[PDB]
Amino acid sequence: IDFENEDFCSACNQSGSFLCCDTCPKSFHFLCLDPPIDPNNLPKGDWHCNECKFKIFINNSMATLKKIESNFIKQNNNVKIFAKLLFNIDSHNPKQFQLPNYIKETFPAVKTGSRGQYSDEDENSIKYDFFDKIYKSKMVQKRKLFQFQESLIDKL
Amino acid sequence: DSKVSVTGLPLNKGPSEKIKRESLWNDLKTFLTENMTEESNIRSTIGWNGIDFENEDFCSACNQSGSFLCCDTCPKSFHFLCLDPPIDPNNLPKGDWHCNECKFKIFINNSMATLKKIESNFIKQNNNVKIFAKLLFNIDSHNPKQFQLPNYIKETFPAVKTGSRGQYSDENDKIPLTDRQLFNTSYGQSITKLDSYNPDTHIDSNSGKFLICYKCNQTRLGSWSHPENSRLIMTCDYCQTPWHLDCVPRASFKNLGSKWKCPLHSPTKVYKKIYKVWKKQRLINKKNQLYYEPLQKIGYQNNGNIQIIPKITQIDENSIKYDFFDKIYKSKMVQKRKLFQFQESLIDKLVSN
Amino acid sequence: VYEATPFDPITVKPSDKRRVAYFYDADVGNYAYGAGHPMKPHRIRMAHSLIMNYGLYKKMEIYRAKPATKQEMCQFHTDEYIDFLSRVTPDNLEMFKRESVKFNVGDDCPVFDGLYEYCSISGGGSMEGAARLNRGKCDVAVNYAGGLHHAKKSEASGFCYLNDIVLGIIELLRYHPRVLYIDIDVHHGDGVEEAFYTTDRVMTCSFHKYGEFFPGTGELRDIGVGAGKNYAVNVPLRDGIDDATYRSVFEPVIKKIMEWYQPSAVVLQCGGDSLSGDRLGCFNLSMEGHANCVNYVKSFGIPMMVVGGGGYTMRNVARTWCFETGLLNNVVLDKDLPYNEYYEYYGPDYKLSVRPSNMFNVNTPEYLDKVMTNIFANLENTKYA
Amino acid sequence: KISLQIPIKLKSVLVDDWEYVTKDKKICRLPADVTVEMVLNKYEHEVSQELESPGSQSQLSEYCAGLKLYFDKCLGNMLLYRLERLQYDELLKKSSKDQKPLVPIRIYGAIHLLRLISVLPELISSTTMDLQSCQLLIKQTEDFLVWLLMHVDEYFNDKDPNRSDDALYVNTSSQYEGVALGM
Amino acid sequence: TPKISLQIPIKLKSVLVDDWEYVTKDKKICRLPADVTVEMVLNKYEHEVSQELESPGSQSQLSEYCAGLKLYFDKCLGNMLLYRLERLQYDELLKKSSKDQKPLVPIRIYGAIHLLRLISVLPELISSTTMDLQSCQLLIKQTEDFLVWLLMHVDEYFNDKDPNRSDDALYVNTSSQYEGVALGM
Amino acid sequence: NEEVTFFEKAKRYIGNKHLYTEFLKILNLYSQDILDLDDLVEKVDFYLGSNKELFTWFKNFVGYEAFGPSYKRLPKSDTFMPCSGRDDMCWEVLNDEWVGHPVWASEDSGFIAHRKNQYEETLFKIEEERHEYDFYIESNLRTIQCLETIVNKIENMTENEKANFKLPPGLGHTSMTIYKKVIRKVYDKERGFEIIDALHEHPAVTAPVVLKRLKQKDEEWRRAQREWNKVWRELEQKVFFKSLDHLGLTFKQADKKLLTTKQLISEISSIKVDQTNKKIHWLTPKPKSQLDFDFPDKNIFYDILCLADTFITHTTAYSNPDKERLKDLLKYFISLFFSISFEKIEESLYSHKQNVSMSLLDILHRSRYQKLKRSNGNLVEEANSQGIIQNRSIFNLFANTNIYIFFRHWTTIYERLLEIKQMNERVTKEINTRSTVTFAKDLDLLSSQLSEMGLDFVGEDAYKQVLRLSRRLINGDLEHQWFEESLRQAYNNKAFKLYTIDKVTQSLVKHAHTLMTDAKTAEIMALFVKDRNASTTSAKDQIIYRLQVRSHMSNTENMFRIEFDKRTLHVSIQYIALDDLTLKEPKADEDKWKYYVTSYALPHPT
Ligand SMILES: [K+]
Ligand SMILES: [K+]
Ligand SMILES: [Zn+2]
Ligand SMILES: [Zn+2]
Ligand SMILES: [Zn+2]
Ligand SMILES: [Zn+2]
Ligand SMILES: [Zn+2]
Ligand SMILES: [Zn+2]
Ligand SMILES: [Zn+2]
Repeated sequence: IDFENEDFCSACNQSGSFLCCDTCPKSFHFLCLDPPIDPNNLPKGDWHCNECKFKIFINNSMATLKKIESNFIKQNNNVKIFAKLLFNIDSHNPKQFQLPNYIKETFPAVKTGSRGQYSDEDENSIKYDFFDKIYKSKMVQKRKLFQFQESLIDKL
Repeated sequence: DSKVSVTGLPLNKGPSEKIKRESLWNDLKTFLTENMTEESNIRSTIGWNGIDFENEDFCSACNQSGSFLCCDTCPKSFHFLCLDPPIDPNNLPKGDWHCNECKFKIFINNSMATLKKIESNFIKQNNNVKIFAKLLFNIDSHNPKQFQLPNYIKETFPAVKTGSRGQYSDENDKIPLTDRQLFNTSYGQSITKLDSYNPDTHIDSNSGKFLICYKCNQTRLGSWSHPENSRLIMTCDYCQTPWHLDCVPRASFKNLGSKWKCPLHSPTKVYKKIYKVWKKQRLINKKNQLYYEPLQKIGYQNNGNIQIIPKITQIDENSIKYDFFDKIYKSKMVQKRKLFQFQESLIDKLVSN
Repeated sequence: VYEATPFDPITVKPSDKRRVAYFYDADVGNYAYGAGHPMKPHRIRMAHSLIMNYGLYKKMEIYRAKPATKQEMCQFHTDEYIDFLSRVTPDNLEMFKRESVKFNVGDDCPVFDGLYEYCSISGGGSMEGAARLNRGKCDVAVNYAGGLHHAKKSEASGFCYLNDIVLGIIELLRYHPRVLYIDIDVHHGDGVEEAFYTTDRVMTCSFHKYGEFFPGTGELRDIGVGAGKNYAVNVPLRDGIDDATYRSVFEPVIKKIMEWYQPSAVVLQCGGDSLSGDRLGCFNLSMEGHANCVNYVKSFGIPMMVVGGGGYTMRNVARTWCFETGLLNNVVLDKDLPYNEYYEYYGPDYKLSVRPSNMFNVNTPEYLDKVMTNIFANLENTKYA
Repeated sequence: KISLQIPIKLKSVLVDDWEYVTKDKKICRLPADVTVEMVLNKYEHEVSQELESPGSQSQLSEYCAGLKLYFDKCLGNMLLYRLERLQYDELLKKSSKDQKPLVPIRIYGAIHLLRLISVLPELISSTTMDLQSCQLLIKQTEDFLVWLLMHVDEYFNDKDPNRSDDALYVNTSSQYEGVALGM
Repeated sequence: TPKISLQIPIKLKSVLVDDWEYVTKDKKICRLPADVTVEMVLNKYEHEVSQELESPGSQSQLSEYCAGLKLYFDKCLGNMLLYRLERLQYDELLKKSSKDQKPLVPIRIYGAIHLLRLISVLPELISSTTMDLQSCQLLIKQTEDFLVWLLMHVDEYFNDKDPNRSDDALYVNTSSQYEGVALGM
Repeated sequence: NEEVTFFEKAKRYIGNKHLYTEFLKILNLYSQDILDLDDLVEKVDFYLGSNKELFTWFKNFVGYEAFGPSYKRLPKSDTFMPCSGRDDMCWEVLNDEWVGHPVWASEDSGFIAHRKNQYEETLFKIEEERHEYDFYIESNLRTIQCLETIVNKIENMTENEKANFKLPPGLGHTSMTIYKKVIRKVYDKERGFEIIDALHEHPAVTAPVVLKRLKQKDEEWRRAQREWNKVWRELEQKVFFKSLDHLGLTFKQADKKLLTTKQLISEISSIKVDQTNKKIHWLTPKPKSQLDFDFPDKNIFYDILCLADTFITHTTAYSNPDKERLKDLLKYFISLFFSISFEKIEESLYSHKQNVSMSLLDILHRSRYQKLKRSNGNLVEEANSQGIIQNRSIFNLFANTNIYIFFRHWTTIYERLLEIKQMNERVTKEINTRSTVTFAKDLDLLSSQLSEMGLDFVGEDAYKQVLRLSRRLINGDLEHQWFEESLRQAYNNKAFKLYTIDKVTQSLVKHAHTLMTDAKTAEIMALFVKDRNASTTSAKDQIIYRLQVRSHMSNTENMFRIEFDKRTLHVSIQYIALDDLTLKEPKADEDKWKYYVTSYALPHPT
């Protein structure tokens, strides 16, 4: 069944010259994707947005989702704290940069609207223990310097 | 007197013909002490003046044995502290004493229409707490009992089981010893304390090699033409690491009470002595123990309740390495700067004079 | 700090001369525990016959202590238990069925006859001897009827019904600053340890067998609590302990104790279940390896007291107590026994010898090194007396 | 059948109690600081201000009163282990001395009420109630249970009675374990 | 899953507002490449503060979070950092890099303004992930201390000294090409 | 930099993983501030305590109440009991707080007891019957004396005072239950109670009859007492010493179970693996050979040969030529190995047997003995140049299992006989001075059963008595029980080792037979003969010897090296790890490396 396409590119929520997916209802500009594709170098065959590719990738199976997320945070085990973020962008949809309302509640001289415009009114441990000991040595030397400065003040 | 004694015969009779056949082969000075023994009363504390049925043989409440105050109607029997109320043993009311079940049955005259009537009336009377009305009517239809946790709290934890008399058992109970009823039937003078013969206690059973002590790294089998050189190897009951009794300074073979736990285990209770208490939970199996491997490595706190991998936190050797070095390094620098500032304070205070 | 040595024979010292006193009540042996029950006061009668057939009555004074009254046993016990003791007899036992369980005198330590009588005799002996030690007309006080160190405060356990060691020691503590209690019984004297567990005027030193062995108490780590920390020494040993091992452990630890703690009065409990061929103990001591301890404690030369104890085979204990009383009057008794009424007990040689077995001594020098090092580490903190 | 959902930490507390009163030979130090009357009163008082409708307040007070009455009529009957009945009995005796009857809501702490709640499923399943009242009572009880699970920080500390003092539990002498157990 | 917040100073928020005002009304677009890349910014950060931390754990966490910001910023640059206007600049530079035989690494061109953009967006990003409480709390603590240092060294690259000079101020005016293809010509 | 190495060192030392898991869990419990610091030090001392440098670096790097498990604390509400006579001091000194008990210090189930073999059980029963009879006798006498004195005092009055006389409760004595117990024992307890209250009421008519009844019962009981005293004494003499050896009833089953081949190689394997597993620690010096035997007295060998000859002449398992071959093999081997001249052996056997009133290889290849007895670069050059051993004094023997087990049996027998021959002087001087008192001689109080059959160690010497008795046992002239009892009473239960002096001799004879029935061991002993007869050798010759003997048995069999020192009469047995040094480890780089580069000369591998 052929569904209806929304005339707004959800990356910018505005109409224009755009193309849509075969399984996803919303359309996007040619330059709204990454990599932004030429309007004439069209993809061969059926093209889907990130969401439908993700859907056909997971086969709607939560076990596969958890498997890929776990082995991904294991691949990024060098940068572990960010891993749970890095895995999600591989499946999200791009949208224009609009800082949330939490930022602009400070100055009333700025106006915004639906147009989106603004108006003015291992060797690892070796290196790390090395850093540790060198900083501690520098700091204890500065502390005995503190004591010598105090004694020099007492030389009045 | 013709009364047999421990000797086997009456006291006024010598050995019989049988006994003195297999136990054979084929002045004084205590006249005194009634002239030398003299009374002594130099003590300091001298002023001190100075259907023909039979009753059950087990308590109907706690299911044990002892002294039973029985009922005449039913074969039930109860202890004296497990009654309603618990009755003092001496001042026992005589006569036909019935239990709560039999008293309730005889009170309703064994007719259930009157039971319906009285139950309905009790419901009508206690309108304030109606949800608990019918409940508070049955509290007088059961003979008292003792509390046993229902099976859905004993079965949530797998390492916890009812003992013989309904007691706690937490896998640290060694076992019952029936082959030690056989040790009562003992197979000769080869003791259960494992003395006088230790070739098979210094030798691994399944492998065939030698059980080595962790502290001295020797299995001192000695030589059994000089048996004064064995050293009594015993294997721990959790990690199976065998020690000499001279290394773990214990001098016994733990055989009865619990399982012996090597000096190579991390504790299951601390007493940090701030004082504070336990850091290790229970093992909540039945597969409700969720494991969570954190995305944070060097700063997680999470408990003392970790699991080591290459709510139970998962952690690897690298994280423990880093947390330990973190601890000792920042502690070192903290105490260093503390003593630095305190000594400079002392200096500036003394030069002020 | 243990080191094996040989065992030279026992030699009496000429300078250490003491006026001894020996307490004996002519009825102590007429109270029968029961048919087969492992305790008999009868061994005191035999011990007495041996002691007096050697002509040892010319060397010491012989007394008869007045039995204790209900208001002096209670210097340790509680009054309900004392009253139970006074009332209970094998006929009214079914009458106190809720009290036989609370006080634990119905089957474990049963009621036989004259129980209160025998207890009164033993307590009187102990307290009277302790009092005669105080007023200064003696140096030793021998009593083989006392020494019931298993009896608790409101219950008996271990065939001990009146803990007369504690009543006597309290009678000693009424005048004496520091009391040291040397317990060379094979069992643990849990009564006299628990009874003085938190005090620094009484120091117990107990050389006992530890294992799955009665009373299951008395580890090396029990050094008292509160103000009585490091003032309770337990030396747990293994089976087969022999004369040279026991001597090389007992001599240094006791010299250290009396070197730092410096007691003013001693109570030595020379029980006789720590001998070879006994009925319940498992040690392998000899008659001279058990009297060496008494000779060593006597060598110090302070107010002393010998008490009885266990002893489940009567012949070895009778001969041991005879020899100990003998060397307590500064004579080494002849090994040939004279004629006594119970001569037919002492087969088959009819001499004063207790013979050790070839039992395997399982106390290795490394274990005793560890134990005595731990004990000296503890004892380091009992100096300022 | 009826089913009640106890938090896992309350199950761990109940099993710890099973350890202490069974083969570790401890009893509860009575009268505990925080009893069943005080606990149920504080719960009914702090939850009372949640909902505005009168049905909620009426059901709250009715459940609390009924639960206190079932505690009275049930503690002595079926909520004491065998080792600790003598204590209860002794208190019972010490009541008859001063002519003030014993009602446990003011003396007995929260753990015996926890035992009551734990066994309440079978008590409910053995009577002849309907299906609605069972479920409403179970829901009220589970709200109470999550209240308690949030408040376990103050009620169920572990203090090792042998070490300092004033723990939730106390040790028993040899006389007590002789007369209570081995009668 | 939680409701976590990141305390950002109002000065950087004002910098964000004036950046949006420069890119929307006068449609002045940032210069590519910048004066200093983001690699240099984060390297200066970790090199100035790694020599002020004692314990190995603190330095491990510092370096881990810095590398994470590098990976995320160069990863998410194309999805959530840029407005509608510079998408044309993005595609033309992407095709240039495509004909330059190698793919683009977005950390090589952009600068601290896009990093502040991503940092200010980050709280909602954390909030939509299943990061547990302690992990995400560490995340936002690291980020907060970083942006505090950013506020401390705002002077070097944020305030446009000599604003009349087009080469010093990274904002350049667009020609009719972008004015047309931005609003749909 | 140095601490990654610390964690690697710890993982190496612990060796296992489960123990390393627990090590890391200790570390993490410390990390989250749960464990104290010195508690961590003490918890790790059980891990890195066998290492000194690692743990001292840990010490320098980390910067480093019921404590008795037997007692509890009761609240201050169980310390409230009446305690009437307890004065102010017995409150301050005694302890009411902490409590102990042998029902929860034993964990509710415990208290094993000793075994106390059956003979001590019968001795205990005898002592109990003795105590019972003695108790009843003394109690009857103790009541009879008081009843007698009150009867003698009550009859001297007139009828009036007799009619008004009555006894207070206790009869004026010090005990109150003795007479009650006695009369209830003898007098039909119901009738006992009525007669005892009759005695308390009116003694003048009831005391004489109870007194005479007690007298007759006393005399009856005393007759029974002596008639049982006989049997008590005889059984006590029967089973006294049998009950005083806790090893002697299980030595005929421990010397046959712990003297097999498996155990015999197992003790030396164990000391070997100890030497290696503890040699991994580098600071200790390198240990030398496994077993050490020392032979200070040489006269026992003739006694062992006499025992062997006695067995072989007695036994029927072998035929006469075989008997002679066994005798001559034993004689010549123990004369050659221990370097005892055969002429001195013959003089010793001359001195021995007169009071009772070719080379070894010639026997190896038995046909020879049959014929005889029917006839009646610069490196290697300079290495072999220096160090030539002249006047050889230290010999070696390379042996398979059979020679080793045979020499083991030999050393076992020698060590036991040397034990008793070291005790002989004192035990003989003691048994010569048995001061038996004639007061026990006349009353039949001493058992002369051991003296009548001559098994008692009369003032003749003891060691020779042991040898003669053991020979009589081997021949079958004396039962085992009486030899055992003679050794119990004679020395003590201290010489239990010689109960199997015939079975160990049979085993040594079986091994001396295997030592020439096999072909491989015969050839190995032939090589041993060829080396022993040599008077000078070199290391290369010793390697030739070792390789030649290893060529005989397979590459899976074990090999033992027996190093005999003639200067001090010592034997050192070495287990051969197949690729270990054929000679003992020296301390010199010179000797070691020149020995190995001279072994390099032979085409055999290193
Ligand atoms: K003390
Ligand atoms: K003791
Ligand atoms: Zn768009
Ligand atoms: Zn799509
Ligand atoms: Zn019951
Ligand atoms: Zn009934
Ligand atoms: Zn060891
Ligand atoms: Zn272990
Ligand atoms: Zn004892």
